[PDB]
Amino acid sequence: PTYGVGHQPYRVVVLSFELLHAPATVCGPKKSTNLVKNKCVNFNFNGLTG
Amino acid sequence: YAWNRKRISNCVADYSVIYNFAPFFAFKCYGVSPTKLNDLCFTNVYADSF
Amino acid sequence: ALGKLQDVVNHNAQALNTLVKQLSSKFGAISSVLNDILSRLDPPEAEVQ
Repeated sequence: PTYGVGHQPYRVVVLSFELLHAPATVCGPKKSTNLVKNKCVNFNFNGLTG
Repeated sequence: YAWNRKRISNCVADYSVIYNFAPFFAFKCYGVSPTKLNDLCFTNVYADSF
Repeated sequence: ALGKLQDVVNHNAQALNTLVKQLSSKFGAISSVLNDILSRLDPPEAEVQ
């Protein structure tokens, strides 16, 4: 504990993700909306916006 | 040398709480925005702790 | 016999196909899709991508 900053123990956690190349099982808190047919809409499917 | 790897899958992640209580001096993201994590879906999530 | 006219038609279609193909190129960026870049990054680095 006596040592100054730069030698003190630091806990490091690395979060690693993959982007869109497989079916996703981890998602954000965003609520699902109903589906609409035959109309121009801006949709978000699993983080893919179109 | 023997860093712990935990797989994260089949959960909905709220990243807001990580911000709400934080002792983390460094919160640096490389491939994704910190604020946009709530709006995205991911897979192949791994947490590496050392 | 009619190779020359067809060749011209082929070139035009091929040129359009190549141009269309170029949309699938990352060009040194993280992704080739603009929507993914907007959805994943803050404006200072999204602007670069």
